Amino acid sequence: ATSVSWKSRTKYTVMPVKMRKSGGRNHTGQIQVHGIGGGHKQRYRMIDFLRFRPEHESKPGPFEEKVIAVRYDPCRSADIALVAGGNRKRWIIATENMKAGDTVLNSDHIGRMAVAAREGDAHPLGALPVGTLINNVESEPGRGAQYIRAAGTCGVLLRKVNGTAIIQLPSKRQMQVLETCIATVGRVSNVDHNKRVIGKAGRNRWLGKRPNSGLWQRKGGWAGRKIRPLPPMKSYVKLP
Amino acid sequence: KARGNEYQPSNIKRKHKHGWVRRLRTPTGVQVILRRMHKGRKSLSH
Amino acid sequence: GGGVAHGPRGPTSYYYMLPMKVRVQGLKVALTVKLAQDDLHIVDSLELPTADPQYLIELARYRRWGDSVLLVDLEHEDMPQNVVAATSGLKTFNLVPAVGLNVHSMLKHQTLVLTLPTVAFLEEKLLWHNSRYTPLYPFRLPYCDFP
Amino acid sequence: AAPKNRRSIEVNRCRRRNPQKLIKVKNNIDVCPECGHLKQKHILCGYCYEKVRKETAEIRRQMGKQEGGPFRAPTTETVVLYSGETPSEQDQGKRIIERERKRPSWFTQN
RNA sequence: ACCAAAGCUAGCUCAACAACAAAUACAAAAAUACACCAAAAUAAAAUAAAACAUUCACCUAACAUUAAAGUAUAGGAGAUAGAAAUUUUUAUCCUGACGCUAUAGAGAUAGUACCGUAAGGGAAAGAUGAAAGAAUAAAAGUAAAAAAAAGCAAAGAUUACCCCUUCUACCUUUUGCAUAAUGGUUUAACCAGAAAAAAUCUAACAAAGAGAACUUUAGCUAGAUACCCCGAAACCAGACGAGCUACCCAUGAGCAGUUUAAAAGAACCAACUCAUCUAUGUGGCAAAAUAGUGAGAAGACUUGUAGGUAGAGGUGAAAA
RNA sequence: ACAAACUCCUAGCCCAAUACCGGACUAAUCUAUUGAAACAUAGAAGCAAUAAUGUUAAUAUGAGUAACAAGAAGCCUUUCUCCUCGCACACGCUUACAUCAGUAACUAAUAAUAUACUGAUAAUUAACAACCAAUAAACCAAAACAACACUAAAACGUUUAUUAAUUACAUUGUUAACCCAACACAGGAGUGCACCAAGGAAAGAUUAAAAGAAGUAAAAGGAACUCGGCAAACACAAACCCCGCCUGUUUACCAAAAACAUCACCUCUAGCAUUACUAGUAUUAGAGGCAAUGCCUGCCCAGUGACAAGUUUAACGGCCGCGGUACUGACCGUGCAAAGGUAGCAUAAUCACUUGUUCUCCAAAUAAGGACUUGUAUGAAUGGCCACACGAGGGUUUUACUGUCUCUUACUUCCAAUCAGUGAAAUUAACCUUCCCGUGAAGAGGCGGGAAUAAAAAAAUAAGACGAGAAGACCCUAUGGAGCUUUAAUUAACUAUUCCAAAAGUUCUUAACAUGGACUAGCAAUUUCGGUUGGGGUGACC
Ligand SMILES: [Mg+2]
Ligand SMILES: [Mg+2]
Ligand SMILES: [Mg+2]
Ligand SMILES: [Mg+2]
Ligand SMILES: [Mg+2]
Ligand SMILES: [Mg+2]
Ligand SMILES: [Mg+2]
Ligand SMILES: [Mg+2]
Ligand SMILES: [Mg+2]
Ligand SMILES: [Mg+2]
Ligand SMILES: [Mg+2]
Ligand SMILES: [Mg+2]
Ligand SMILES: [Mg+2]
Ligand SMILES: [Mg+2]
Ligand SMILES: [Mg+2]
Ligand SMILES: [Mg+2]
Ligand SMILES: [Mg+2]
Ligand SMILES: [Mg+2]
Ligand SMILES: [Mg+2]
Ligand SMILES: [Mg+2]
Ligand SMILES: [Mg+2]
Ligand SMILES: [Mg+2]
Ligand SMILES: [Mg+2]
Ligand SMILES: [Mg+2]
Ligand SMILES: [Mg+2]
Ligand SMILES: [Mg+2]
Ligand SMILES: [Mg+2]
Ligand SMILES: [Mg+2]
Ligand SMILES: [Mg+2]
Ligand SMILES: [Mg+2]
Ligand SMILES: [Mg+2]
Ligand SMILES: [Mg+2]
Ligand SMILES: [Mg+2]
Ligand SMILES: [Mg+2]
Ligand SMILES: [Mg+2]
Ligand SMILES: [Mg+2]
Ligand SMILES: [Mg+2]
Ligand SMILES: [Mg+2]
Ligand SMILES: [Mg+2]
Ligand SMILES: [Mg+2]
Ligand SMILES: [Mg+2]
Ligand SMILES: [Mg+2]
Ligand SMILES: [Mg+2]
Ligand SMILES: [Mg+2]
Ligand SMILES: [Mg+2]
Ligand SMILES: [Mg+2]
Ligand SMILES: [Mg+2]
Ligand SMILES: [Mg+2]
Ligand SMILES: [Mg+2]
Ligand SMILES: [Mg+2]
Ligand SMILES: [Mg+2]
Ligand SMILES: [Mg+2]
Ligand SMILES: [Mg+2]
Ligand SMILES: [Mg+2]
Ligand SMILES: [Mg+2]
Ligand SMILES: [Mg+2]
Ligand SMILES: [Mg+2]
Ligand SMILES: [Mg+2]
Ligand SMILES: [Mg+2]
Ligand SMILES: [Mg+2]
Ligand SMILES: [Mg+2]
Ligand SMILES: [Mg+2]
Ligand SMILES: [Mg+2]
Ligand SMILES: [Mg+2]
Ligand SMILES: [Mg+2]
Ligand SMILES: [Mg+2]
Ligand SMILES: [Mg+2]
Ligand SMILES: [Mg+2]
Ligand SMILES: [Mg+2]
Ligand SMILES: [Mg+2]
Ligand SMILES: [Mg+2]
Ligand SMILES: [Mg+2]
Ligand SMILES: [Mg+2]
Ligand SMILES: [Mg+2]
Ligand SMILES: [Mg+2]
Ligand SMILES: [Mg+2]
Ligand SMILES: [Mg+2]
Ligand SMILES: [Mg+2]
Ligand SMILES: [Mg+2]
Ligand SMILES: [Mg+2]
Ligand SMILES: [Mg+2]
Ligand SMILES: [Mg+2]
Ligand SMILES: [Mg+2]
Ligand SMILES: [Mg+2]
Ligand SMILES: [Mg+2]
Ligand SMILES: [Mg+2]
Ligand SMILES: [Mg+2]
Ligand SMILES: [Mg+2]
Ligand SMILES: [Mg+2]
Ligand SMILES: [Mg+2]
Ligand SMILES: [Mg+2]
Ligand SMILES: [Mg+2]
Ligand SMILES: [Mg+2]
Ligand SMILES: [Mg+2]
Ligand SMILES: [Zn+2]
Repeated sequence: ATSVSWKSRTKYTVMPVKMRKSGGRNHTGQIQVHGIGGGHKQRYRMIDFLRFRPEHESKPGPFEEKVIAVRYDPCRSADIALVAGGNRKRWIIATENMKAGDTVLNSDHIGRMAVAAREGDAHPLGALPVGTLINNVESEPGRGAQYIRAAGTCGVLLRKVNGTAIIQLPSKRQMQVLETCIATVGRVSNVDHNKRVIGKAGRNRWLGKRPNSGLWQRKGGWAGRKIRPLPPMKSYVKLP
Repeated sequence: KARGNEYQPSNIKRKHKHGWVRRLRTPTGVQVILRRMHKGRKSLSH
Repeated sequence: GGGVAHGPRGPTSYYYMLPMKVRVQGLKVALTVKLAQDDLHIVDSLELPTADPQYLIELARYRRWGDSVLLVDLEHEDMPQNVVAATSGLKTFNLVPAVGLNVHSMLKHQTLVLTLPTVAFLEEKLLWHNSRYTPLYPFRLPYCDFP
Repeated sequence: AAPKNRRSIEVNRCRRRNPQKLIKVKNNIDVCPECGHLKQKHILCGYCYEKVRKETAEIRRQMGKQEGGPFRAPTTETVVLYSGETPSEQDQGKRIIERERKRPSWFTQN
């Protein structure tokens, strides 16, 4: 008949908020995506993906923030860091070696001499050196981070043309982005997430994954090893 | 195992599925009431 | 409690129209039978001396008219008073305009009685069908001789 | 196994009117010299055994009253008395039950 | 002699004509607090075509009635479907009954008992008299009245019941049935042949006949003669179902002891959960049980309350 | 001589029959006139049941048969004799609860008497329980006796500020022996404390037949039983195989398995935002395959796919001849292929031959294990091969144990049979209901030829009544159905694709909607699957 979604919250709280999971069903209560449900019960913890976010609307300048703690999160594969400055606390995605009692710099400023950045550093794409390693890359400036959030992944800055940077995503497709987009410099935390062994079937039901069907199917024409010439560059710059 | 005990009485489920309000919320429910009045039943709705 | 397999169905009408000349010659034959069995009596006038029904019954007895009697008058408006009353008070006697003569009633009463202008009427209407053409349209419409 | 045919009433009259299924006539019935009711020769008289039984019940009630509780029962022999009677020396030293009814004719003094 | 049997009424058919007052959509019958309201998309198929694909009247609308006419046309040019132009129609009054009597006629004494979670299904019955402010002995089945070698149960007969003598139950179905083919315990009440083109028969009037339109080289007009009953699996539309079970989403609740550094899809073994194997049971105690015996027993564990997904679908550690 | 429906004779109303087709009469209704007590001419129809596993009602038979229940004695509620699902709440039921009274007959599957039948009258009393505020702001920090930790990351609110009618007594649930299973059902039922302090009776009375059910004991022997050591045991232990790796999950009601899942390993398809996936972002997420681990995974892009000619097998799928030569064939020739089956393993849970050969195993083995092994129809992610650990899986041996068995026996209890209550079921043309051998629609209680034979009960046994149950699930036939699959034949909607118009603008473009006509696919529709035949299929024919 009906349903109401769990995602109503208007305000940003760092205190973990109770979330209601729905295995596989859309709002009409039918299975849409198979094999989801019965996980261990989890709270959700809000992330601020816009890393350059002036706290008081009046003063425009750059941020200096401090790392209070680094915690596990059930919701995402990467590890999360609690970062505070002024009157504000936020959960941001932690870079690989970030430790408690740390200092982080956030600036939207682009200088011509660029900068050498630590991992907890967030700069505009065009202000970084040509060789650097990035994650939490934003698509259109002011939109927040979207790409390269997962556990232990990294992008790399390639070249710069006409005030527009080119980055390489983890799948190695190349992405064209305006210089003013902010990015974080480093690797995402917990790089060993890939080597973890799931011991029994139990761990699967703990992660909230149901067994597959018992229906047997011939592999179709779709199956085999296909070798594709790499998909062309994605361009988020629009023409005048 | 052994069957025929399928109906496990509950007063809340009874009123929620077959009760007067549930009928009146949907058009076809309304026609259930209507047909049942045309046949003149002592009890229209659970 | 089931439905009836064949049974009577719907309102049913029995309707069939005998050809005219058959109905006419039927009427003729009825008159003929009446006459040749002595059970027809031609009357003139029809004015009654009084409105008392006892007069009519005794008049049946003294003339030995048999048990039941039908009387036929030329018109419905032209019926004399005493007769209308006296006859309208009896079952076995019966009174009818000439427009309403028919075979079934002629056979239902042992004795038929005609007014003289009534004979002049019937004889004409019935005799008219030997000499007629087959109808062109309904006879109610205009014809040369026939009204 | 299911019966192959309905049986006729003839066959049934044969079977269930057999001299064996008929109730036999009991020939040992007599009358009891006292109350003149009927009794069978080898069995006690019903009507006599009744008045005996009633009196036993009542004497057991009164001797239930002479006893204080459920487990308490006399070590002496008992002797029952009726209106107007006084204990003999043979019967003294024994528990005595006193009763209103004058001693019934069929119950002797001994 | 029991059990039974009989009434004539309740009412129906078909057709003309034209007790408030309060309480209620909270989980209806609960006076009273912040909202929301409200919504719409061709009918399909069964079936005809001896199959089945184009096609298949009636099923929505009003238009009636007599004709034009089953004609023009439309059709796997098959099955079948089917107009119009143009023509006809006198008033009301005048209501009843070759309609049913309690297995009929309404399903009805009732949409009630009862059966269904629910949409939905859906019964049975009454009988004296003016007065109860008077108390026929006829169906089957039995009783009065067990049964005496032998044989489709009778028949020919006899002084005589048997005893003699002569005879393959009845329907249906088949080439052929005593068949050991089907059907039926028995009684009562219900329970199955409808059409008028051509024809024949009987009459009317006749080169014409019909109470309008038509047909006519003895024809026309009228009457009378005619063609069953009960059964699938299906298919299509719209409702109602997730109180069982499948899987989820909320919110609760259990798991003693013993062993081990251990809550480790580890041991042992209760509660609790399953259902291995055998015997009982088979119109059962039970529309799946009982007795023994078994597997698991801090987990992909069992379990309570409450939501959700609905048949062209759902759900599925696939057993269609 | 005796023998017919034939033919005489004496009289007549004067010569058989299924499907179909002609005729004459009439039963019972109603309507026209008569008729008067049953009517006779017409006209009309719901117009005539010995048969549908017909419908309803009622009666039998099976049958007084199957089956049902109340521990003893007394002074009448008091002792005894035995067994243990007990008291609350939640849900759910609705007066079934309480007192007095009545029970002939209704309920109890019988009685007695009454928590369950009938009448009258009463009754559960709120402090427990239900009902019972909003909006701002601070607060990263698990429950686990919680010190502190573990991974799977954990249900639950205080306090500050702003307003909140302010006022005895609101309203509602309160019984029970109870609910869901047609029943006053040996069954299904959540939670808290209990093992009795609380609850309850396994036998209506006998008798001690058979056959059945449950239990106990057994001389000598100890699997000789049998498909199998199934069941049962004064036993409870060892070993070897095949298949799955493992705990788990499934055909509620004939299959818990070798089937499914699964850790792990690999293929594909995706570069991104408000309701799924996901408040995620390629170490991620969806379609799948195959099943841990170890050693491995051979050669094949010609077909069909699928992709965006070419590329792909951890896609669908394939992986050879013919003869010559040292009994054999390393070699040789020639042919065809897209490649020519390799590493292994092997008579196998692997077409047949087939009880292959041989060794071990037993007194003897078509079983089991080990080898040889062209398996001409094994074989490597539709996975090939070894191995722990685990199976209520299948097989084999041994120990031990025993009534499985040689080869049965004794005794108890439920049934049982007799007495007393109450009282069903399928079934049934009618039966006055024998045996033999013939016959016969081809297997007779009924026919033919012989036999045998007072009449009825109760108890047994199952050879027959083609016994009783289900209009045979096999087979075939309907121009009957349905489910499933594709290269069957006709093809939409939809979801995507690509294109042309349209629409806006440019002087050739498409941001998101979005219509017309195409195309290419997926998912998907509608309908059929000819006939003869010494049954059908295959073969053959029309
Ligand atoms: Mg997740
Ligand atoms: Mg998988
Ligand atoms: Mg699979
Ligand atoms: Mg039911
Ligand atoms: Mg009727
Ligand atoms: Mg057809
Ligand atoms: Mg037909
Ligand atoms: Mg067909
Ligand atoms: Mg149609
Ligand atoms: Mg009726
Ligand atoms: Mg109900
Ligand atoms: Mg009789
Ligand atoms: Mg005889
Ligand atoms: Mg014969
Ligand atoms: Mg028959
Ligand atoms: Mg035959
Ligand atoms: Mg036979
Ligand atoms: Mg048969
Ligand atoms: Mg047959
Ligand atoms: Mg029969
Ligand atoms: Mg005709
Ligand atoms: Mg003629
Ligand atoms: Mg069709
Ligand atoms: Mg069809
Ligand atoms: Mg629900
Ligand atoms: Mg549910
Ligand atoms: Mg434990
Ligand atoms: Mg365990
Ligand atoms: Mg046992
Ligand atoms: Mg165990
Ligand atoms: Mg175990
Ligand atoms: Mg499951
Ligand atoms: Mg399968
Ligand atoms: Mg199958
Ligand atoms: Mg002779
Ligand atoms: Mg003949
Ligand atoms: Mg009839
Ligand atoms: Mg009859
Ligand atoms: Mg039968
Ligand atoms: Mg019959
Ligand atoms: Mg009987
Ligand atoms: Mg018997
Ligand atoms: Mg018995
Ligand atoms: Mg007892
Ligand atoms: Mg309650
Ligand atoms: Mg009783
Ligand atoms: Mg309540
Ligand atoms: Mg309650
Ligand atoms: Mg209570
Ligand atoms: Mg039941
Ligand atoms: Mg007994
Ligand atoms: Mg015995
Ligand atoms: Mg025994
Ligand atoms: Mg023993
Ligand atoms: Mg022994
Ligand atoms: Mg042996
Ligand atoms: Mg043997
Ligand atoms: Mg053996
Ligand atoms: Mg065993
Ligand atoms: Mg083997
Ligand atoms: Mg297994
Ligand atoms: Mg386990
Ligand atoms: Mg199961
Ligand atoms: Mg099963
Ligand atoms: Mg089973
Ligand atoms: Mg498997
Ligand atoms: Mg990949
Ligand atoms: Mg493997
Ligand atoms: Mg390979
Ligand atoms: Mg080889
Ligand atoms: Mg083989
Ligand atoms: Mg092969
Ligand atoms: Mg393959
Ligand atoms: Mg294979
Ligand atoms: Mg292991
Ligand atoms: Mg297992
Ligand atoms: Mg095993
Ligand atoms: Mg008895
Ligand atoms: Mg006999
Ligand atoms: Mg023969
Ligand atoms: Mg024979
Ligand atoms: Mg017996
Ligand atoms: Mg037998
Ligand atoms: Mg017979
Ligand atoms: Mg047999
Ligand atoms: Mg059949
Ligand atoms: Mg067929
Ligand atoms: Mg067909
Ligand atoms: Mg069609
Ligand atoms: Mg064929
Ligand atoms: Mg054929
Ligand atoms: Mg053949
Ligand atoms: Mg043959
Ligand atoms: Mg062929
Ligand atoms: Zn006496």
